[PDB]
Amino acid sequence: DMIKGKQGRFRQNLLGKRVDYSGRSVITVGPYLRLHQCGLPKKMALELFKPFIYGKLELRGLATTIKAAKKMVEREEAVVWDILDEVIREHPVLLNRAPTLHRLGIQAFEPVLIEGKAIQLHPLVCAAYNADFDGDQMAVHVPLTLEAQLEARALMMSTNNILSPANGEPIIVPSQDVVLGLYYMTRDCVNAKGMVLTGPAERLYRSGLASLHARVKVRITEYEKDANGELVAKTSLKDTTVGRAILWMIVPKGLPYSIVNQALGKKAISKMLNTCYRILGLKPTVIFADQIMYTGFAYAARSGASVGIDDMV
Amino acid sequence: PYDENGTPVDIVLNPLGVPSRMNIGQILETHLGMAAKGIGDKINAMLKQQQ
Amino acid sequence: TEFLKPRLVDIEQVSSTHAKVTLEPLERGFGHTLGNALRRILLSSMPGCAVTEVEIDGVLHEYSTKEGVQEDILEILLNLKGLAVRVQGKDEVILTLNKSGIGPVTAADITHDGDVEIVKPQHVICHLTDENASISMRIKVQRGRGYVPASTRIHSEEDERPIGRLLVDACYSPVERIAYNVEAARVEQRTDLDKLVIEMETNGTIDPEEAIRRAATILAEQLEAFVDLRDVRQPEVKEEKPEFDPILLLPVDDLELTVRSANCLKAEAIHYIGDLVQRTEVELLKTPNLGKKSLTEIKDVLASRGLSLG
Amino acid sequence: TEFLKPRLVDIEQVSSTHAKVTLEPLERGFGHTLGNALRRILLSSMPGCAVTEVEIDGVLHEYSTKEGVQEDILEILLNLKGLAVRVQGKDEVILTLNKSGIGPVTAADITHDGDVEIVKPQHVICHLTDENASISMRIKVQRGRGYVPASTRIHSEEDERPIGRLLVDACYSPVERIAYNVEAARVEQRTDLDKLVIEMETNGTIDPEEAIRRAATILAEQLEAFVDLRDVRQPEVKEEKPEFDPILLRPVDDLELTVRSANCLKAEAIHYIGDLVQRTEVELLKTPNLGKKSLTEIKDVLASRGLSLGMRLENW
Amino acid sequence: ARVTVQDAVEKIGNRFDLVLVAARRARQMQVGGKDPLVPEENDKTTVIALREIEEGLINNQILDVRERQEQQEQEAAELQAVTAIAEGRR
Amino acid sequence: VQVFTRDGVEKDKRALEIEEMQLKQAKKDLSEELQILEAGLFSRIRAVLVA
Amino acid sequence: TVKSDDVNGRTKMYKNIVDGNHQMEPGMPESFNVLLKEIRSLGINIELEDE
Amino acid sequence: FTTIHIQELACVSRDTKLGPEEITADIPNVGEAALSKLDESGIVYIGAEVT
Repeated sequence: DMIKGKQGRFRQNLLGKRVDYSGRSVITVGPYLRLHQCGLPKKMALELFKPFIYGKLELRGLATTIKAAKKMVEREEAVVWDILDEVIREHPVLLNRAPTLHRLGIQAFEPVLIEGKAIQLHPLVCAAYNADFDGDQMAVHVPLTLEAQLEARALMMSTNNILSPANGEPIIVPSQDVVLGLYYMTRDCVNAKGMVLTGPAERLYRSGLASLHARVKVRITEYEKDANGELVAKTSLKDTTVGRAILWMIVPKGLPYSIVNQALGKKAISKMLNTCYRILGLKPTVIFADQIMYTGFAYAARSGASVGIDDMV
Repeated sequence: PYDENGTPVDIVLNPLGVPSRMNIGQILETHLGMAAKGIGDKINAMLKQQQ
Repeated sequence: TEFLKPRLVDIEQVSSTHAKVTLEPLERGFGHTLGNALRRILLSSMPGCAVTEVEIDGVLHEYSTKEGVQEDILEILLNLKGLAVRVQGKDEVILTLNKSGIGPVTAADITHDGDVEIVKPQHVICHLTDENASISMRIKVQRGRGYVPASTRIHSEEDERPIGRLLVDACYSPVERIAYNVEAARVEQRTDLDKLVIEMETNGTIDPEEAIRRAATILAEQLEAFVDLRDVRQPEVKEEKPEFDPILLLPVDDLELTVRSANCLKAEAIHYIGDLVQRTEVELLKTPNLGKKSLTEIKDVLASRGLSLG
Repeated sequence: TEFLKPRLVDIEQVSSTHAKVTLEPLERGFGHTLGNALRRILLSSMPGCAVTEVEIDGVLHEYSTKEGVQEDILEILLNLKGLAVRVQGKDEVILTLNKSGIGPVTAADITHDGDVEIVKPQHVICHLTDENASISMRIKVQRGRGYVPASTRIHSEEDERPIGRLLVDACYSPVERIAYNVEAARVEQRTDLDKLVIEMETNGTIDPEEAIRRAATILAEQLEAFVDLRDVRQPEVKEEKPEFDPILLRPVDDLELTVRSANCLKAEAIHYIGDLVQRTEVELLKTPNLGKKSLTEIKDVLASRGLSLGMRLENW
Repeated sequence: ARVTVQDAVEKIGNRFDLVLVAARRARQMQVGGKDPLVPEENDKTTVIALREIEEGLINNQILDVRERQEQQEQEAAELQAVTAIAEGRR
Repeated sequence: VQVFTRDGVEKDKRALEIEEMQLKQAKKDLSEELQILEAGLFSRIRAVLVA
Repeated sequence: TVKSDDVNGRTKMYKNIVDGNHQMEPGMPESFNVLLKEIRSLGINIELEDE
Repeated sequence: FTTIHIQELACVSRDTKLGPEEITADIPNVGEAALSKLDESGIVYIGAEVT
């Protein structure tokens, strides 16, 4: 019973085992985390980083001894936080959503300090993890060798593993209600507070007569990168909206405006990022995935989409 | 968000999820609760001036 | 008290359209009040100036055409509701826009039918294609400081409007983002206290480094609800904050300055006289804007409170 | 410069603890949101009145009871602590409960012939059972500030309070309840703007038509915050110590000075005159019992050595 | 650069030999402070290790060119007597 | 807060103070109960007399 | 190893911040050292080679 | 939506060759503020806050 069935050393103490510099807590959505990042309570950062503190006070004089330092480290005192930026400012935390039947259930990030007792989770990787917010949990692991931190940024980082290993659509992707915001910005209406109408300026939602469903039209000169690196310039009349036009701020303009001239539900939005990955390069495709997140949150609410007794015709 | 009463809303919960949950009693408790609590809020105002 | 006369010390420009904009110190988290209450003021009743109605040499109806344009006519409805400006005076002014021959249609093709500045040169309108082509229009412009829909103006909406006089809402302010965060104050010892952050962004016409210092004091129009609603000012104090001349910690304002020069200087985080002593006439410029009377000769009255350069 | 600062508007008093001022006309939506600002101030941070400290005629801790009452003390004190009043000189009064003899124990058994308005003269505490039985206490009371429970300092709150000196729930804040409502503008020039309505209800310490500015100041004095743009800050000033020649390496023993000076300069920890040579005279007024005569001895006892006060140095 | 990092793979064409080259810079800083030729922009030692192939130069692979030749231009100076040393093997 | 032991050791000071914390409650309540009881029982005898 | 049963590895790696050279220094996975004697306690002989 | 809980924690003094075992507060220079709250018997007071 140290070997033959489930409980044996092979499965309970070797191929998986209990591990230091680790923890777990309930998942929470973190919409201000940039794609390379994760949020962690100050006293959880203290706990996970004790070897950096009971390990650097004695290396700067910032306490008289490791014994006396009990009064200062458990206190979360000021001298803890130079000692922790010296980590955080370039340190890849690892994160985990067991049972890890697939690669994307484990990834790597970067600390952000917060309140509370939870684990705060960037919305585009919440899809890649299948995060299920019923008070289920995720787990945390600190890498401490220079090598593990080097390979975590190079091999496990969210920005650096974006796609489905089975085919190559993104699963680190514009997620659950983000894509209703993008669909809303790219739907159009009759009467529409603007049945045909245009403007720039978010402040003109406070001028009296605007809508993200108002039906803009504009000639936009538009470009398409070749495999050799040159730019196939183009130009076209369009039949579009204010939200479709705002998306020309966010779109990597080495692919043409005419790709936005549709309705960007989950049925369609992944293929814009996929086309960017096929043609432009990695950084351009990451920025185009990341910046679409906050673009969704600025406008998903303003859609007013609901379920209610006369949404049931 | 805030209501046509000119007054904010204590909680917000995603309806885009609801069609996958296949349940609508949650909408009906919310709407009948708007009558049920609205009676008490109107009573808090009415008990002042009495009329 | 810890309502410590909490001036806008930390602004950080990003280039003639956007600054960080922050307010400090605040009551144990009070950026949560200000960043959502005052941010609604900044979206209610604001200054600037813009296009309101238009009259064009072909658009007698929107389903029309002009063989020589590239918009044909309907894709001209793109930057009108889009062009914005400032204006010295009264709440109605006029331009015309008069492009002849091949080109874009641009600020360099305007004519000033009234009192109108134009801090929007880059707002291209449409195009023309031949050595004998032309287009012309009038444009109505207004400034006010508040909003009404183009077809709910309701009394001033029943005037004589020609078959070609296009109609718009109160477009008078060109801002393109306003954000919101809350983290710790700078205040290097009074540190139980927070700051509001708002990361505003425009299209030029104003940086958030201008569009704050009376644009936010619109709070003087939101206070009848709360601070003596009636006629009954009572004995209770203001209880203050003094730190005195000529201490090495004192702000750059304690050199006596020249309009928003004070804002755009302290935005470099050179908020205080103590390090301005480094800024000799060899590497002085690192700052935002700060372009003229400020920059010119104040360097000798700097030596009259008593500082120096070399 | 085109401020509006409006005044004068409305009155609807109902009963001392509730009145109902309202506001019209308002610009195009102002009444729909503004009533959420004071929802912080009129809870968290307000001055008003509360009980601060208590000392009792046979009860060392509130977690207990007294052999002669007909009710029991922790869940009594939970109701006693709400007794908050008004005060008309300096901020504090140490009131007394003066009670003996059969029957109820009340706000009418308390000292009230002075600078104090006990607006709660109908509060009740407990009973007594014989014509010679007692319940009595000192009761510190202030106008104070905040919503402070009896544990808020959270350490140095083990503190040595002489066993029976109760610290108390100093919840000075005279409101928690505040809210608002809205109409369309109804001033008979119009039917075409908005209108604010208030539903403040209080601790009974004041009425909504009695006073207000400090209760709106974390919203009014949040305006200078955006203009008049000069600010506020503090420094670092010392060096890391110490080497030869031993002119600075000396305690106060070397000075030939008096004993109360040698007790309070010992409390002020100045065990090297190497820093008494450079600490500012105003910066010796930083511990008590160190006043106008001891502060004056310093001015020549340092000079008597062949030294001086006022001698900062670039290395120590 | 901390702000996204796979571009250092597409810069070369493979991904783990990458980490061996990065480690070849990394240990020579973390256990030797060896001279840089670009700044850090706060990409602390974990990512200064990657900077070396965001550029492609400053591990010892170009000290193998530089400092190893400062020896050999004495061998060129001195070649006039390196003959007598190489003759003096016989 | 509590302390317990093999019974021949009568209980420790921190339990012996808590004995008088619990005794206070019953010492008071039984002094109310005896009055509450006879104020009923003798009120029945009093009623039979009032008849 | 350095976050689990290897006492040698984890006790060095914790302190390898004081070396400044935050590196691995493992010694032996003790859960495999255990297994190499549990296998011998059943009766199976097991040992090692070099390369 | 603040909730309130009641939970329990305990300790022992074993049968030694004499019979008792020690219970007091002496933990010098290890966390002194986390000691300030105790009985002669090394136990917190009923009514004190702890965290």
